[PDB]
Amino acid sequence: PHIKRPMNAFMVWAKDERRKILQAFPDMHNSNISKILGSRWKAMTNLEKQPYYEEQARLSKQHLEKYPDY
Repeated sequence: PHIKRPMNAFMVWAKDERRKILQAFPDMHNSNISKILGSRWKAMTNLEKQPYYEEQARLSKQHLEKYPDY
């Protein structure tokens, strides 16, 4: 949850978008929702990535803040 994984506003917005979609497609597993998210992402507006953007730097800030004696 608070690790420097290769995520981003997309995997950040898509993690809820896939969760928000999986609800609608509880069978659409990763191998499929993946094209959904990445297709829901490009289907966004770029300027609408304001929140999913800072939400990345935050979860990234919550990770390092967690490891002091780095």
